[PDB]
Amino acid sequence: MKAQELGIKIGVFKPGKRNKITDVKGVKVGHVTLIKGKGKLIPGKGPVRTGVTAILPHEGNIYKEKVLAGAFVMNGYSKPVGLIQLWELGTIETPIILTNTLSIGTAVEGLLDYILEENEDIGVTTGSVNPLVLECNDSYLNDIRGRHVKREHVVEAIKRADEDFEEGAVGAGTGMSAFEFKGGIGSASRIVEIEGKKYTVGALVLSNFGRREDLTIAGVPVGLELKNWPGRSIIMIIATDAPLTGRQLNRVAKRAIVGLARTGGYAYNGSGDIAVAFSTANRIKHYEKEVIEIKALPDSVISPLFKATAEAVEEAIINSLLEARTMDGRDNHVRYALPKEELLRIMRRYGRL
Amino acid sequence: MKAQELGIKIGVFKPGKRNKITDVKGVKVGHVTLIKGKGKLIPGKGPVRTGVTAILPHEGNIYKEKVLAGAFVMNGYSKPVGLIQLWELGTIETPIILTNTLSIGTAVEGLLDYILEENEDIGVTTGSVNPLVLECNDSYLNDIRGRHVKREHVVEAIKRADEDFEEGAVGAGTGMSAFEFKGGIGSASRIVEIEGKKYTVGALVLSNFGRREDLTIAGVPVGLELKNWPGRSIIMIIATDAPLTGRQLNRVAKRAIVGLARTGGYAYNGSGDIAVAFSTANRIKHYEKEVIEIKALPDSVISPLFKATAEAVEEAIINSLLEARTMDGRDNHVRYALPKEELLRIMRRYGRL
Amino acid sequence: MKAQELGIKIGVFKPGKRNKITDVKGVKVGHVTLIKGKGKLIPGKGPVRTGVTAILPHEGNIYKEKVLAGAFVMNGYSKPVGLIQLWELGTIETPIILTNTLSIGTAVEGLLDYILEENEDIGVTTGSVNPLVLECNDSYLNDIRGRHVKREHVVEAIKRADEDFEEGAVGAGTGMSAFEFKGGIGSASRIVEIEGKKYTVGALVLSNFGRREDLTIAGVPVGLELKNWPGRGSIIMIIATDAPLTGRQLNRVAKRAIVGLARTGGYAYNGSGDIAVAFSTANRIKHYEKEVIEIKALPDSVISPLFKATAEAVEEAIINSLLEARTMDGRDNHVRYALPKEELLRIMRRYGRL
Amino acid sequence: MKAQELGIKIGVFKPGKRNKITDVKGVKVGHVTLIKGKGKLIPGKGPVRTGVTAILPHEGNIYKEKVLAGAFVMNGYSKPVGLIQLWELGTIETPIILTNTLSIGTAVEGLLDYILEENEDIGVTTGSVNPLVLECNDSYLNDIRGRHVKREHVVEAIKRADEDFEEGAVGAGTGMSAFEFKGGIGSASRIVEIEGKKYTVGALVLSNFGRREDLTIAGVPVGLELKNWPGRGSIIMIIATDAPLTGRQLNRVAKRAIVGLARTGGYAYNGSGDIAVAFSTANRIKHYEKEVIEIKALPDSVISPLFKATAEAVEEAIINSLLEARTMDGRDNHVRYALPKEELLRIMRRYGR
Ligand SMILES: [Cl-]
Ligand SMILES: [Cl-]
Ligand SMILES: [Cl-]
Ligand SMILES: [Cl-]
Repeated sequence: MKAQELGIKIGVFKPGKRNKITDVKGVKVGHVTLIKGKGKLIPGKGPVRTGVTAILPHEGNIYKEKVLAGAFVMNGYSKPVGLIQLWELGTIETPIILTNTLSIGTAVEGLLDYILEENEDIGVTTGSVNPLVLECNDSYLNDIRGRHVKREHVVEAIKRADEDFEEGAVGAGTGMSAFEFKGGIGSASRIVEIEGKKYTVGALVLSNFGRREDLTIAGVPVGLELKNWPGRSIIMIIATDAPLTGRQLNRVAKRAIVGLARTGGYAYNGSGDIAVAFSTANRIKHYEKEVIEIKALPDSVISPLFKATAEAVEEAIINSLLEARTMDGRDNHVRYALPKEELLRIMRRYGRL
Repeated sequence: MKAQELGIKIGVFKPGKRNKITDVKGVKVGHVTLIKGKGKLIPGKGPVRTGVTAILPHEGNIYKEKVLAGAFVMNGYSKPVGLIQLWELGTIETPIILTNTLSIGTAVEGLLDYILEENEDIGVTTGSVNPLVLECNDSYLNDIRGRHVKREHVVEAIKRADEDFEEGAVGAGTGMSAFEFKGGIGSASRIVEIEGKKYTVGALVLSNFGRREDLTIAGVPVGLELKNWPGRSIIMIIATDAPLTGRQLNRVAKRAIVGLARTGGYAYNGSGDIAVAFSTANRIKHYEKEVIEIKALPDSVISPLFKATAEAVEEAIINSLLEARTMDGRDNHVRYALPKEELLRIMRRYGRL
Repeated sequence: MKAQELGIKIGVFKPGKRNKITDVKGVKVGHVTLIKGKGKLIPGKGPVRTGVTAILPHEGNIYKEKVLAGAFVMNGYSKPVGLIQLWELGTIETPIILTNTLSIGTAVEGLLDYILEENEDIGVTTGSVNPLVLECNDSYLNDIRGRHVKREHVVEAIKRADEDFEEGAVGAGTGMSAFEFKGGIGSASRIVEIEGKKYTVGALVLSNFGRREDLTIAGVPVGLELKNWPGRGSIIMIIATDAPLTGRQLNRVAKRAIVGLARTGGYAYNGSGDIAVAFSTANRIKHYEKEVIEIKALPDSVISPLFKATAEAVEEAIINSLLEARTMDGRDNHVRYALPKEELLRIMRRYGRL
Repeated sequence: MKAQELGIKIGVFKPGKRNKITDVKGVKVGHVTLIKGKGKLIPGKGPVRTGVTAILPHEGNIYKEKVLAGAFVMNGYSKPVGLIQLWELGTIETPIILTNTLSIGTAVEGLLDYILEENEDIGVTTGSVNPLVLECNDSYLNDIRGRHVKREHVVEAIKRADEDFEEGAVGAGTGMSAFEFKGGIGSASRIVEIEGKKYTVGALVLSNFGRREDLTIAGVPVGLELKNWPGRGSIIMIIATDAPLTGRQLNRVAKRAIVGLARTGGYAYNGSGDIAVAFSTANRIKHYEKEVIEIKALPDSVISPLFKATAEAVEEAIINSLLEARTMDGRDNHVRYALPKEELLRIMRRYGR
């Protein structure tokens, strides 16, 4: 299942009750999984191995009630939508959508179907809207040229978002590959106490990176040890309830790369590594016109959040592997789930259980 | 009718043959205009006042033969698609599409339709593709909530790209507003001689910014003079044949803001001002594995290009006004074309012309 | 003097009482001018035409009580000191120092002299300090290789800082050139009302850029009209405001300064170090703060007036740097003449603008 | 000794002959170590524990013959000089100097003493010069307030620059602390073959970060294993390579340096000044060049090996800075022990290493 149930300890901070990004009160996650067909690749028909994942900053109208946010592009061989305004205004005003590289257009169409329905004032009595869509390429297993994600799928994922969500090869992670093993959706969280108050840092990742040899789990070179085992980009979403300004949240997003690096993420040329981070502490009203007060921790005290963020991403990445199920896709390509029995053998070998 | 016609001098460099971005050998522009209905607004129905404009770096295959590119975001209240990879790899691998803010999704779909058709390897034997889509909000005259742009329109605009192209309220500029006058597409070019060699700098703009009183034409406060005339963001595309690296083209893109400002562009909070610059000098092969030789001017001699960029952008913005025609739209809104007759009296009144 | 007293109107917002960056209550400016020698250049000796200019965000301890700040590099052919931390932490914790390109090291030394004197805990019980120094190249008139600026000059400039301050060829502006006329220090301010509240936007510029023919004053190509005026042969913009704004917002404000620059004929040529630094006096950040703080800040949807006021203050500030500059000779008998004001009135009149 | 020879294997790429940044031919490194006094801290007097370290891109005039370069700021709690021009022009035109935070002004004076002496035209017939200076805070062991570094020390460090240089507590690393052990200069190199051609990637670090328990060596939690080990109580990474690359590409390589940092337990806490500077010796840019030049550059699609190698070089270099450091006492009788070699080899073996 997850790292802890296998005796694998990542970091020093304790996890949240769910040990998921939803440990941040109000955060919701929904999926729509699309699996169909088997065999030779039939460009435009299948096999289909993809889906949609939605992340909701909170339970209400994200456009009317925005949240401060930040983001960092470790390597831009990615096709994200909406980061420019996010950086300019420091806010997120729509649910966060994740899907495959060739379905971002479709995703935007679906995300808008949802947004416009919730806000009929957009484009008439008020301004436009900044849909936020990020992705990963699931071409190894999925008929990506087919663009099998439908606009209704995006609305469905949003409406399905809940506190508890499945991990592994579901939603946007359905046909993803990592370390030449089955990748996908992974999640984890951490609790930290700063000047008396307890804050939560959650992480949800869409893993689809690394060569088999790069895999590093709790410092153990499992990847190298699994060199010839059969079967032969990443979006990191960070959420926290700690009060932070948009500038600070860009700092937070950078730290996600620390957890990425520790699992063997080298950010090769073609790996779209991007991190988005937001806080639920300050809600920005779309129509506000008077001076406001933004609650924020002084930078001198947020180091714990920086570390917890690295820890969260690192385990989240590992969890996407531990939760993934073996899978076959286009052209009979197969991606086996990281072999858990062999993994335990290796962890004990390097005395780390 | 353009600046020259009225006898208005902008800058000191001479224009190109056509005085259009297409003066840069190989560059082509195509439009698709959507006009329909009138009267009160009927969301999802009309009146319709929008379209699509496409800019092709060269007449070949853009994905297979990429061109170095740079870009600058003056104010990010914009929803551009594809800038992250552009900055990361310093290249543009698809035609450039412009349209309205709420149709970027559809634009992506339409662009992918064309791209996938031209490249069968994408998503099968090679990686994905980074569609480049920029936009401006035409809500004042257009039923933007209706998303009347269709994916076929994108493909059509591309197939229509030609050396010669219309300006004013066409393509993406169909329903645009500028200085509370009719805005839209505007273009211009300049020739510069650097160390014996002649280079061309072209600019195409999609004007949709400024208050009435902001308008500055060749230094004259035209906006203030016509403050009482009835009718009460911007994308700048820069092209050149001068050899430049991706870093240098980021610099070039910034210089376009010099021209924007001179016409009275202040980059208000809600104005999405973005500039993208590319060179036709170096062709980057998608499948290249051998060391290459990138041709580039030393930075100490490119100041003329920085200037020419500002000039073309400034005149292009003015041209979009001079080439626009009066038009009515949703809720009976109307944008008058800048009265050229009155303009002349004002110019002459300020010692100009 | 200033554009106002000449009838030259720039922008639509009204200026502050003094029409200087110090109209932002608490802000202070001090100068140290170095002029000596004449004739042939004797590298290391003179002629000397340089100086130092200090800008204090407020009147107390800037390190212990920081101000939120932002900045934008239009063209990085510049050697600024202190911007990386400004961007990372969003704050300014030292007075702002301007001087010539090759004196930045000396400026840092002097600035630290002042700072360590005022804070004995630095380097012992607390962290270090991020000195903020910016510059322009005055080589055309100054023996820049000689590094005539002395560390004490930096401390002096800081202790001379106050509300009233001279403009033109003084302090860091002493040996600068702009549009092939004498350049230097220029300043101006604008008042704006946002949601029933008055806010001031002030600007101080160190002009040292432009070709003679680029000069644009209130839309009039004053540069071309004065093509043949004798003397033929880089810029830092400091923005201050009392409006509450976060670091991110102050980076936005910094960018708007370029609009004003462009309007006077600034094209940011290859070798022109064009940089803008913006800060607010509305939110003071205590060095040792540990409790959650409340940052006062205007919603982005209502700050466009500040963007315009910024561009305005910068545009006039640049012109004032020319109007306030007095003719000056320098190394190798090089000379830059002050923009002829009576001539300027004539040109403005010919274009029906006065 | 260094890691490689101790038997500690980091990464999968082989190291250069010296396993130092100078394996990139032409690069040199010089130090000036200042050690004086002991006991209680007498501000401005001592004890002195600091110095200067100079890195030369090549053997000639760096100003007249510049090298292309890039840089990345992981966390800006640093006071670097020269990065703005580096990013704008993509070049380095002076030797690189490292010293303590409060000595940056002195380093500028010193570096300028050297440059102006070697370049008589600067400030007279040509432009100015961009001094490159970076730093770390050695206040725990050194009387930093005293600014004991003198301008002559800088000129000296530059002239002592050699292929063979000492590591550990020398030069700018003299008084540095890492993981609450002795820190300082560390270096390593990796050789990678790309398209039948071998390139070298070297790295020199100045370590001054991390809490005891953060220490990660070859994936082993040595930090936690030495939690209660005595002596309890930022980082600049310099990357060099002979691979041909543009400024943009070198900014990318600079970023990869953080991967190695993270893997040793670098979390970039709030007050940690973590910065990477990368340059190539492949292309020299003539100061007075006025004609179209040809930049030799490797296509991005084939540079991933350099990205991983950069990660490895930094990771091992950080470790070598610890292995080469010697125990030291300083101001206020503070002491920093060198990582216990025998105990470390013991801990490693205890984890199958
Ligand atoms: Cl913010
Ligand atoms: Cl490039
Ligand atoms: Cl902030
Ligand atoms: Cl370059």
